[PDB]
Amino acid sequence: AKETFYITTPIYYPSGNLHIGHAYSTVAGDVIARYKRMQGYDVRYLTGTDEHGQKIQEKAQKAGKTEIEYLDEMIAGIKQLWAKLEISNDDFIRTTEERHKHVVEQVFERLLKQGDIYLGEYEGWYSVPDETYYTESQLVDPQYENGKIIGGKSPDSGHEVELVKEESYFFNISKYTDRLLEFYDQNPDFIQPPSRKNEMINNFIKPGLADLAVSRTSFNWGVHVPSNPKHVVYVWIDALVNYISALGYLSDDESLFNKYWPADIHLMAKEIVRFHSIIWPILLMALDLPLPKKVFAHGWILMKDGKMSKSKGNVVDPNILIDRYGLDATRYYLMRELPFGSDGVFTPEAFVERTNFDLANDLGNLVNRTISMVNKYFDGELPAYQGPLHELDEEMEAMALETVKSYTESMESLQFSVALSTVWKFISRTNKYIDETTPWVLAKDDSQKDMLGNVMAHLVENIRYAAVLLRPFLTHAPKEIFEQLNINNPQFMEFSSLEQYGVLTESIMVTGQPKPIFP
Ligand SMILES: COc1cc(C)c(Oc2cc(NCc3nc4ccccc4[nH]3)nc(N3CCN(C(C)=O)CC3)n2)cc1OC
Ligand SMILES: Nc1ncnc2c1ncn2[C@@H]1O[C@H](COP(=O)(O)OP(=O)(O)OP(=O)(O)O)[C@@H](O)[C@H]1O
Ligand SMILES: [Mg+2]
Ligand SMILES: [Mg+2]
Repeated sequence: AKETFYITTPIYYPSGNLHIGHAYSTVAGDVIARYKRMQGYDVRYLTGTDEHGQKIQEKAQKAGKTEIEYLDEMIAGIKQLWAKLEISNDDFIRTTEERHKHVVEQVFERLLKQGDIYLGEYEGWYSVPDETYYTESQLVDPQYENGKIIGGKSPDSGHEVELVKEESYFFNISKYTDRLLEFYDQNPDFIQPPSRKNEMINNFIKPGLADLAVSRTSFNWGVHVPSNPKHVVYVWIDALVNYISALGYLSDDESLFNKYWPADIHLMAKEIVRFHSIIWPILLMALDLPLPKKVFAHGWILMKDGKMSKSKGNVVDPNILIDRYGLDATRYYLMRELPFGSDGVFTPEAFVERTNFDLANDLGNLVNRTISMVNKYFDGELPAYQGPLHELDEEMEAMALETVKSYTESMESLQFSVALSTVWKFISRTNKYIDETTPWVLAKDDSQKDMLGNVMAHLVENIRYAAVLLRPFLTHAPKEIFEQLNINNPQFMEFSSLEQYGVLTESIMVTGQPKPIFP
């Protein structure tokens, strides 16, 4: 059978609208999923929403809605967005779904029964502004009273923190320290880029791991602990187990779980890598479950001030971009302009340039010039490929194959912007091939009709290569290109058809009414 490949996004918190930062992760995951499907994997791609907690209670109440009314509306918007982006997710996990809650309940109860979790008191320091709790250890201007240790202000804002003490269950994660370090050693590529890992061990594991406060008593919107129902499961166990609950772990049908777990890649931005690289594998060990193969953290989309986030008032709505500039444009920009192991600032200027120059101009004009010439010189009848008949053809055919090879290396290493620039070098060279061969000159000489046909055949085959290579990235352009070229054989749309240049062995009638590929 096809090897399985399981990839996930984080589960986003719908306390406000999603922005291009969220779209970035989901489009990236989509490209990987689509690429892997084309490579012959049995793929499952998951995304979803983290729905519990006090903030959701608050948002719902201020809106005059129940928690579930509020959430249903938010999730409808999110699902619409992924539909609009043509995301190929196989499922969408909501933490309010029973399939999820049941796992949260069972995992918590199991860890209690095992003795990994025990009752105590959480002690933290809350800043209203930052919606963030801090430890005593990380407060700025720490105030003391004997002890103490009695107050201070946030390292982010400088706002005055307030003491929170409440009963909480603790997970003794430090027991697993040695096993976790052994795991890192056995799996050197578990944390990508490698930069992220060395921050993990130094900043967090060395001291190291404090018991993890895994429940709270101070809010009701969440999964209640069956054996102690005044406790609600806090974020750690609730949100993390989505990756296995969605697969029907501990349900009456665990077949997806038995197939796809462990995840091949968990994708995210850097601020949650620690949760996925430390807490998550430790929870899995406590559950005697295999660990994920790779945690991949991409960079941040920034604005002038700086990381894009709702609280900063600096967001760009992916709906607005898609509506104004088109889907291919929006997806192309996200994957080409930034990318993974780098942070990058969004600007509208860079967006329109990136997409006008590369898509409409380079690729769009290439396709339209080619089809126009086939209609003009051959009345629509594209001559079959024969061989490298022009003096430029041998080297260009070589370039086609090298393009595929380089592309593949880049895709395997998740360097999508490099993969894209490599495709564009080939698109650009194909436009140059028109300039160099001067088809119009060949069209004046009846003895050159065979050569003219050859030039046309090379243009179309080059275009076909680009189209196939772009299938993971662009969901509109490739299909449209095949349609206008009237390439119907589904095999000619797949990676295997790029192994030997010159696949088109029959005459084809291209469209007599070519129209712009973009937007
Ligand atoms: C699998 O994807 C994901 C998994 C996890 C762990 C993520 O990190 C989250 C999610 C989250 N979601 C909000 C939330 N609150 C909840 C309460 C109960 C139950 C669920 C809750 N969710 N919150 C936090 N926090 C809370 C605040 N905090 C401090 C120190 O003040 C620590 C980091 N960190 C994010 C994910 O994706 C974005
Ligand atoms: N600016 C961004 N750049 C890249 N990815 C982002 C960005 N913002 C959100 N994401 C994606 O969504 C996930 C959660 O982001 P983050 O922790 O910023 O939460 P948020 O939804 O912005 O809420 P908050 O209001 O707490 O910041 C990230 O790990 C990443 O997958
Ligand atoms: Mg497998
Ligand atoms: Mg944010």
